[PDB]
Amino acid sequence: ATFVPRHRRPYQFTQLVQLSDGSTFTVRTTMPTALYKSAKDSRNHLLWQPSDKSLKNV
Amino acid sequence: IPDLAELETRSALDAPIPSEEDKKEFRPWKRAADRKARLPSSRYQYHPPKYNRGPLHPIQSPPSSDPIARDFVPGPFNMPRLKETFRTVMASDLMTLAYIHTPPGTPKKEPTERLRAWEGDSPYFANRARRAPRGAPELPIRERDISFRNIPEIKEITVSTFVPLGLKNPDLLIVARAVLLAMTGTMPEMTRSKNNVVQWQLQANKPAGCKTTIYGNAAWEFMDRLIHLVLPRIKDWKGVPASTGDGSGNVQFGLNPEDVQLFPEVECNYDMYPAKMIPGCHIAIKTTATSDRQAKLLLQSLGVPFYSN
Amino acid sequence: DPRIINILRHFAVLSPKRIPPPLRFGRNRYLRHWTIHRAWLLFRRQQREQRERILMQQHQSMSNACEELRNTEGPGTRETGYLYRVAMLKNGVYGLKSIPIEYASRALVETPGRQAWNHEWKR
Amino acid sequence: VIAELIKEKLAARAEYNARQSALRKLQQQKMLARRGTRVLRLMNNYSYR
Amino acid sequence: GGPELGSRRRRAALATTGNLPFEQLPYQCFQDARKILQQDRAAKIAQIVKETEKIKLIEARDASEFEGGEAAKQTRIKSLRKYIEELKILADINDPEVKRRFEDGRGDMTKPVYRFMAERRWRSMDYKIIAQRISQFHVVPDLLPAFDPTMDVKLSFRGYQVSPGAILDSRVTEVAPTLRMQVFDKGERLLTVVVIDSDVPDVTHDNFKRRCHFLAANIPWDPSKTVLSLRSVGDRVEGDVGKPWLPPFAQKGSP
Amino acid sequence: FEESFYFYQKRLNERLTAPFRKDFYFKKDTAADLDWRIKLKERHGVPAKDIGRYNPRGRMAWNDEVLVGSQTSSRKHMVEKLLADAEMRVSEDGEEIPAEDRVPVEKPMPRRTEADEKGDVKRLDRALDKTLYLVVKKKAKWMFPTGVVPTDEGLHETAARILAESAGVNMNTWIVGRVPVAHHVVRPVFLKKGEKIFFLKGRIMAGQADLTDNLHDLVDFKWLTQEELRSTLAEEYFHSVKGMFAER
RNA sequence: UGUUUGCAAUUUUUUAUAGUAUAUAUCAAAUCAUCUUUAUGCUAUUCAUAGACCUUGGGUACAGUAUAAAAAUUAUAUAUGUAUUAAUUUACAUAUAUUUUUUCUAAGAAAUUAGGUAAGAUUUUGUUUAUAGAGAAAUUAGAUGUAAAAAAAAAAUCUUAUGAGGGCGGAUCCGCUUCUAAUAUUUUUUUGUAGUUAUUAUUAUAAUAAUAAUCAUGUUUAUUACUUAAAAAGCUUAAUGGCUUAAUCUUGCCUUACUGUUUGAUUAACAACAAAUCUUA
Ligand SMILES: NC(=O)c1ccc[n+]([C@@H]2O[C@H](COP(=O)([O-])OP(=O)(O)OC[C@H]3O[C@@H](n4cnc5c(N)ncnc54)[C@H](O)[C@@H]3O)[C@@H](O)[C@H]2O)c1
Ligand SMILES: [Mg+2]
Ligand SMILES: [Mg+2]
Ligand SMILES: [Mg+2]
Ligand SMILES: [Mg+2]
Ligand SMILES: [Mg+2]
Ligand SMILES: [Mg+2]
Repeated sequence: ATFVPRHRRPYQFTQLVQLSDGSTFTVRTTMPTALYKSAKDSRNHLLWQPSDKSLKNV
Repeated sequence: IPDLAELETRSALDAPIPSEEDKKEFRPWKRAADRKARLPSSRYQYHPPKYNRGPLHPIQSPPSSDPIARDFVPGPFNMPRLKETFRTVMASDLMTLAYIHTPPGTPKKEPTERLRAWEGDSPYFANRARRAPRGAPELPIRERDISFRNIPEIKEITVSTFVPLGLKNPDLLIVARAVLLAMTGTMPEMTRSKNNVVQWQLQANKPAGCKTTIYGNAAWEFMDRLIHLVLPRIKDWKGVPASTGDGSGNVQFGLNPEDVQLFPEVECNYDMYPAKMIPGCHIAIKTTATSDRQAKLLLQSLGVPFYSN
Repeated sequence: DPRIINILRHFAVLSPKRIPPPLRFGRNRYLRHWTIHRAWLLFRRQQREQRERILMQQHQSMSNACEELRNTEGPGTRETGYLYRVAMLKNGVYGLKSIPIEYASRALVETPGRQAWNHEWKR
Repeated sequence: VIAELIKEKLAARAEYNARQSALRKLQQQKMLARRGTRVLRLMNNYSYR
Repeated sequence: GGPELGSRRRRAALATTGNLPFEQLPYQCFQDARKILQQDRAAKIAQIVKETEKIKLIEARDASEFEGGEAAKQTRIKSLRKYIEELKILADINDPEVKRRFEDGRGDMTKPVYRFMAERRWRSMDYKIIAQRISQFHVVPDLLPAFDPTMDVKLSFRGYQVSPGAILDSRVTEVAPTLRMQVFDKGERLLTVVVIDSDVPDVTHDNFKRRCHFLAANIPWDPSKTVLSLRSVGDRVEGDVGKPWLPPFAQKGSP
Repeated sequence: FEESFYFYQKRLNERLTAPFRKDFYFKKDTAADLDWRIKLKERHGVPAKDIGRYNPRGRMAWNDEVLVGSQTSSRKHMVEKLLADAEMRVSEDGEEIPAEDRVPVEKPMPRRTEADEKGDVKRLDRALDKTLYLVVKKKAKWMFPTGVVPTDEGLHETAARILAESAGVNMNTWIVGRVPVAHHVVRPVFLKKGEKIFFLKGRIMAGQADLTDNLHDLVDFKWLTQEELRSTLAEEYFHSVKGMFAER
């Protein structure tokens, strides 16, 4: 008699994510924040944007 | 046509869509209220059992896709933007970047037995046991070529934390379990230590961590949160080491507690965890690839920088 | 303790004896889900065949190009197969700088940014 | 028309409970006579037990 | 509000709700899904008309034109026919009412869609049981060298369904049983029923012998027929009884 | 059907997932807590902002489906509710902000840009949901940037040089490798010399094409979609490159 | 009215009707603790009602973009402000508690439980690759390959048959035996290797040929079958043998680790006897 287990999943919300470029997309997460603004991300990082001079400080 | 005659004529799929006047009279909330009674129950009262007792037991369980099943998980709620990205732009770039041409009439490659047999005239060779794997004691998987039928993709991700100090302070394990809960959206499973070490105060067979596993869309979303919100916020981050790789298409790398609290799910309620209790983690990205150079080529296609190590 | 009791309450609602029970559908409700589950898995089959048809057509266009190229004498005095043998080389394909990170890092988005495209980019 | 069906539902249940109680009555009666019976048999030395 | 309408819940729901076909219930996702399957059924039907005509051309085509000849012409029509039989099932395997109609037993077994689902149902539970009985009771190889059943057979004695391999009292099995058969391939055929006792002890030679307890041939059957009473194989049902029902029996002491 | 199916599944997750514990994310009697409790009551107890109103418990949990023509499942309605829930409704002091003094959040940008409205075919911010292809006119036939392969270079070294000699160096481009993704053959006229064109794939990440001082006799350029190439490129030129196209 | 509220959907059984064994309904049990107040409360608005912003309250709302019309409703002891009435009656408002709704301090975070039976799982050791803290030594994740539309036909070699009750002698036993059938074997004589999707070529969207892909009507975390040397791990304790298709592991329900008598063996246990071991009814 092998047990048939049930899934134990917490409440998940639908969240809007606004990157630093002003672009937006929707995700699925456990945090209740409806809009997540991101000031620092891959769109504003020199390791991901090696050809962006605005972010280049020499 | 006689073939069209054998089809069902009372086709419900070929019916017209509903009407508006009849849609304005459809009020499920008013039926129950205006009924002033409870409808009799249906005589069909099969319910999935808590245990599976065999393929021939009178009471059988339904598949997990059945909504009444106990294993049912509601389906997709959205399309991860990183799976759509890969399937839309990158899949053709890997297929174009990694392409070797086979002329039309090239005979198929017959694989050779990796556990060799003794062949010869010596009478002893007949019943000899197959030889051992040449080189390593375990056979490594052979690399499949990247073609329009084998595009390496991401399958699942395992996050784990090892907290040996939890044996002294049991609160370190409750907090570690709540971070992996919010970081992943799953319920982690506690792990135990397996070796005794007196210098490290490590006793065996005692709970000393937890682990999660997210599949399908949840794994693609976790990579989007990681590649684009977490890793860019680590101070003086050089990249994923180029040494990572188990030789079978899987990538591993670890984070610090100062980098686990950068996750939007952990930094929103950072004040609900005691101080100096948020742990680090080991993240194992399991891909459909078949080599270390294919898995590294796949992560580069998703925006993962590597540094020589 | 008060902060840890709050964690334990989060694990209590996730207990197998407190989580909501398995669904109970009537017939007309069970058949409506069976119809939705049957159309979703059909929609996925259509998206799959389409997805895989285009990949096979891109692959055949590559094969027809690399098959002609394999039987081209030139340019000039270069012998048959030269360009073909130079196209099949994988130099730098499996290194660190294979795919530029400015191209892979730009994942899709539901709505564009304040500046969708940068026409003023200079070398 | 729904009250009639419910009365038919209640009647079928109340009817069963009545016939189910009548059957339980007879069972408890048969168990009372069986557990009360005493068969004394001639075993040996002209003794009964 | 009579029993002819169905269960109490139906008779009760059929009077407290509206008269609207199940396929027209104005639910958002139920209708969007209905449109996906409606547009797919029209694509399968269009494919049946395309492969149907493709066979006419191949039929008119003389074997001399085929590189393999008549052999290569039949292997190509055989594959188109099978492909057609698969599209006729896929054109209705997504219909919610075809599923309801089948689950209610009101399905037309003269059509491939309902025979396809009847066999699938049979091969889920009842086939695995009969398969296990054939092996554990050694019906194979004793009676037949190999046996893979392809139709359902449920026998009953005086209205009481008996489980496969059950020990039945001699008084119960004194009358001929009633077979509840179900075939899953189209057309009419003639069946032959044989009841054989495999463990008749022959003390004279210290071995077991076989004994027929019933034999009948020329029993016409179609996938729409359900019940067959072996008592009525001569008068009501068309057939040729070679041996009427002999009450099964077992002498004392034998297994 | 995707919008209806997601919404249909987000409500099944309401009936099967564990409840939401606000005490795990908001400290009692604070600015965040009071803001949550106000907007929670307007949703009638539903902690989610994109499934309308539905209670997984009670005598009404069976009525989880919406009817035809329901704006609740649309992608425009959920974004409206996610933005209406991001505005802070309680000042840091703890008092409700008036209905007029509330700051609306910056709304997302539209999918169709200005170029989509004007129809500028020289713009790369047009048709953002599709793939754009660079075709150039040579003093006149529209085509892709081509050039003869010298005895010194290969196919991938010529394509990189031709592109710079055809559209400038102000484009952040990436030749996807050395393999040609398409080819076009022009048979010889027995006479005239035939041509065996081999196309390599390229991706542009930033910049714009420039036809000033080009070595090849190029006049104009434009960035077209797959449906537009079919009307601009020749019938034989198009039949040979269309196998290289993508889904979008 | 147990069972999800729009409608004959699991298994067996009871009863009733029609019917001559079947058909439908119904009942019970098994499988499963799904939570159920049709509103009595809340919310918005308006008015009486003081009057410089108050109690108490009377109406209004018309519900698929479902709704104010239930996001979760119990009960009690003490004391207090307001008001009440023939009342510490009532409601209100708190504070102090005690309470049911099991629904909020993770046993699916713990214990190495070793026998019977049933189901399920099938390399678990070591080695090795990689992996925040992490080091010689801590945890986690990995480490074989194949197949999954479908065959058809002719002969030969045996071997089997409670197949033809085959034939000839001494239906069933024995010796000879012909035929048929089945498994296996041949590198055997072969035939076929499609359809679907697309590509290329030709021909006038279709036909033909060639090439490539193709287990897939199915919640890809696919699934299923076969395969993956030896040693090692595990199996109450040494060593040897054995088990991986169970004798290991997991889970459910259990206590046959039962009572009496008894068979045949250990080439007539230990080169006797006895205490023993295995086994049958
Ligand atoms: N899954 C199958 O039934 C199936 C059938 C035949 C072949 N394959 C093979 O499997 C591989 C691909 O598997 P797949 O086609 O099943 O992948 P898939 O992406 O369609 O399915 C995997 C996951 O993606 C989700 N998903 C699919 N479409 C979605 C959408 N529009 N929005 C949100 N989520 C969505 C699915 O629900 C599932 O969770 C290929 O090799 C393919 O040929 C799969
Ligand atoms: Mg798909
Ligand atoms: Mg190991
Ligand atoms: Mg180390
Ligand atoms: Mg044991
Ligand atoms: Mg047990
Ligand atoms: Mg002796």
